[PDB]
Amino acid sequence: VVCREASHAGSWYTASGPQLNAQLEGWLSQVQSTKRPARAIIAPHAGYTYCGSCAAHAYKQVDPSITRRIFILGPSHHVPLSRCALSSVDIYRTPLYDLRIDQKIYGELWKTGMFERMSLQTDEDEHSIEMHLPYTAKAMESHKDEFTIIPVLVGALSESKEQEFGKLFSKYLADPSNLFVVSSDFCHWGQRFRYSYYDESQGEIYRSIEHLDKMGMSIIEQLDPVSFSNYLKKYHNTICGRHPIGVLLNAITELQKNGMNMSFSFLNYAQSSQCRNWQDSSVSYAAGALTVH
Ligand SMILES: [Cu+]
Repeated sequence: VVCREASHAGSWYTASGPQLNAQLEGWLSQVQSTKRPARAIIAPHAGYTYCGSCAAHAYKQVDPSITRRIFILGPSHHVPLSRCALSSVDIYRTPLYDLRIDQKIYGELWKTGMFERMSLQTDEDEHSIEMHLPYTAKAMESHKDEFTIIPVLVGALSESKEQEFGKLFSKYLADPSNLFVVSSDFCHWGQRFRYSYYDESQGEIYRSIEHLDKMGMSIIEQLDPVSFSNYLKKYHNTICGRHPIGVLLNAITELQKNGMNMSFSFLNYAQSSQCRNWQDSSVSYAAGALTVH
């Protein structure tokens, strides 16, 4: 058709509009805005019942009176993708209100030939982008009729491809009217994820997970894509949105080469549970914001 349905409403977040509106409002109430206006954010894409309050720390930094085009870069979980993919529909539906895809930017991005066209089934099967639509619509409701979205599915990008896509999106990141939402959870720890790296010097397992995550968070705060690449090559932390992050980090360094000065700061860290023994498992969530100066 012409609309991507809220395919994960009911399961990953409440399908009731009034209830969803109230939940996001409540999570956003407990956050004080400190990084307005955010040029980019990093936010988790798990179920709202796990990461809702954490993701609110990122969306409170969005200034709806400034932002007009919202890029959402999410990792692919079901489709083999070596590049980036664009949607084939024109509207993304949410229980709050439906979001419009910026046709001008979609034509510019498609005309590069670096992007693939993802089918409607692939679109609705994926959740890494959709989990940010209700939060985006809520934070932008004061200007609900003046903003568009640019969905981008990010595949298994090579380091060179992360740099190429980063330089491409850098021209859009430099626009003050643009916002880049980078979707990622952090450490998936446990036997279910086949990842059990544990540094006993850090104490308990959940403290080792915390130290491992915040090492990667600090590198992001240093805006260093090469150090982030090495950190992933050294510890193999199960950060599922590492490719969108690497794309953003390269976009920042391309802007730094052109005189622009920026600062990224993480604002909330959380874990779905606190692992203490080898039979435990947890997923970490981190919310951060990028500000341009
Ligand atoms: Cu994930």
